[PDB]
Amino acid sequence: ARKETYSSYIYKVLKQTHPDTGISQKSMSILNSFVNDIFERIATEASKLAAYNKKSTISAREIQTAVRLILPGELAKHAVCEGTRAVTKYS
Amino acid sequence: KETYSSYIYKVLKQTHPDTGISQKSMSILNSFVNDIFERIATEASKLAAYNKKSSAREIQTAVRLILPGELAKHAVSEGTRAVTKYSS
Amino acid sequence: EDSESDMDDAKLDALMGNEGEEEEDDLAEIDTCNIITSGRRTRGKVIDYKKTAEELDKKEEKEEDDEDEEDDDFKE
Amino acid sequence: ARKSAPSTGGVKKPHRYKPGTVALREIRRFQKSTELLIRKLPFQRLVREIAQDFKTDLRFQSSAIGALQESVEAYLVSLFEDTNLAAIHAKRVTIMPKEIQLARRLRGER
Amino acid sequence: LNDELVLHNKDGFLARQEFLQRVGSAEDERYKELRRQQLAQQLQQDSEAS
Amino acid sequence: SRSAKAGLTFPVGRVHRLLRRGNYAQRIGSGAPVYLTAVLEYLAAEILELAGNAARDNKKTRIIPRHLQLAIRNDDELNKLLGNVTIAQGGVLPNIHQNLLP
Amino acid sequence: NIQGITKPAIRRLARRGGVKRISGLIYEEVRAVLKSFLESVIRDSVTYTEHAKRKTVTSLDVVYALKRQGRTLYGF
Amino acid sequence: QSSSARAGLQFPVGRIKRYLKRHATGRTRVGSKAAIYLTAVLEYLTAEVLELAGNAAKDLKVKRITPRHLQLAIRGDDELDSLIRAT
Repeated sequence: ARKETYSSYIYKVLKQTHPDTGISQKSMSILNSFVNDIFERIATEASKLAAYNKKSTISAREIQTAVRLILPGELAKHAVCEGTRAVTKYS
Repeated sequence: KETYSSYIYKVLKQTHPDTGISQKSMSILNSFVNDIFERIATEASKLAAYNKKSSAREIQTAVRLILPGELAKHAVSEGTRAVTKYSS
Repeated sequence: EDSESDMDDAKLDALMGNEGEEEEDDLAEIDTCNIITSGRRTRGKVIDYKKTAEELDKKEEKEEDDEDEEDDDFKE
Repeated sequence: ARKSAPSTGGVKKPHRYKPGTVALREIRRFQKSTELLIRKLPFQRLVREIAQDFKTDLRFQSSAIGALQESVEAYLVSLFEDTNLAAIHAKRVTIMPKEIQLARRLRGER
Repeated sequence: LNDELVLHNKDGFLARQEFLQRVGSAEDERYKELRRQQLAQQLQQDSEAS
Repeated sequence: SRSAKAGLTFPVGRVHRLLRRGNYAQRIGSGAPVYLTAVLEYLAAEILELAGNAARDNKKTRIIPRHLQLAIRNDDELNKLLGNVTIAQGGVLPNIHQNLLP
Repeated sequence: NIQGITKPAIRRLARRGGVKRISGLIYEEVRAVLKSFLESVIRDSVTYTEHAKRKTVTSLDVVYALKRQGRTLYGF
Repeated sequence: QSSSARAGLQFPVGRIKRYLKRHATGRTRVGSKAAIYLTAVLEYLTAEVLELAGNAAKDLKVKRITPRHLQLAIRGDDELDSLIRAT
């Protein structure tokens, strides 16, 4: 069959950050598992929060609020910084 | 606003008909019902996420996964009774 | 197999934005929360080699080289 | 007798009770208690005095303040049980910060 | 007895009371300044020593 | 309605509608709309029996929430399957140590 | 307000907690930790009060905060 | 052009859109901007951890990122340790 994962994309991100260094096998497995866990937690929190707000208007604000309420200040604030810049560049 | 008040009263008359109720107990029992239901459903969905899936067996196996066997056997028996009655 | 995945991503990048009443964020959005400190992309910091670890825990050949060799270097 | 009274006063008499038995009877009477104990109005006063720092005009509801009171009141009691068990595990029937810190570092504060 | 009223009310009870309210607002703002400095120090120490 | 067809006291049509609105997965077998309802009735029935005997213990016809707490805290299995919930109108079961009392 | 839970209130809470003798230098740290817990829960409550920027806090907000805080509560 | 290229980033949005549509709850659905923001956040965190692990490997003079370097970077940034304990 076929499998889908973030090998090439994470490698590209690292090359942008550290071109000389790569990613090893189990280190990639660890990173992929952690990023999947983070995505699933954010998605579940956004879904249950939107259900709590009794409105079917799920914006980037749902993911933003999730990021605030599941992750400490530093990483969340920097992520929202870069996400705001990326969104206003796309928009 | 479909609540379980009528169902709760029915199960009260079934178990201890002579026993009365408070004015806040029904909220506690309704919370028990729906929160147990949603957590069991979430565990069932997370278990079925790995297996390719695009009923009675899934609910029964989710119940048997985590919920204690002392209750799981009764749950399986009553679920089989319910599905047979539905098919009847 | 990355080409078909990228094509599927590009195709799906347009279906999700027209799934009903969305009108995302009212075409506006709050700026960098608190203060702007993300830098360009990262912090640009490193770590040391010596007892700096013993300074770090006070501030708060993996699985053998055969397994270090076992983990194949990823090729895009 | 301070002043005019039902004949001769002083009927209170020296009737001091030694501790231990009094402590046992008061804890026995307190255990059966099931309702709220601390005053609720100072509680809402303090919780509103510590809410405007985030923002003012937040407003509140009786259900809210009641739920926070229930959450804070039903959580520190288990802490009290753990501290008492850690205390009488050692030869210290009284409570000192040592066993409460012990409980903090075994209940996973982080 | 009219002119003395307006020569006395220029700096009377109400003016002095309002001035005391001004100084109270000033010292409350100073307390706010102290609070923000202290909390900022707490945030700095939360990452400079942990 | 649905209860008569299923032969079960607790309604399942509303419960099944809630489950369908949940959309927990792409494959949602609809052949057992009352399975979760069945298990919840069984659990609540045993809980009600425990609460009823506890209330009859202290000549209390009406179930005080303290009786409910005692019923849900007197069994090893019940406290094992959930023990992290603080119920309103608390009060732990009486206990004493061999050192505090003679 | 620092002196919300006063000395007799903390004393009777401790007696309800089944302690033989309560020393006179134990309530300060307990007050500190419960104030920290209260600050955490009110911070969470004000966060989800702005989930839809609702201008009022209700039992739903605090039960949300407590149910994701790990210390689940019941009676409702 | 491609929406991912339009955002000026590396992470692709479509994968997160597909994996997030699973989290739809009947009448409740999710939007594309939420997925774009999630991709931005994921790219940021992966870039941060990759930079930290690459610097740690450069300290070890290793051209390949090691999970021990990942955990050392997590330990150094206490926010990451608190997050991984929370999640």
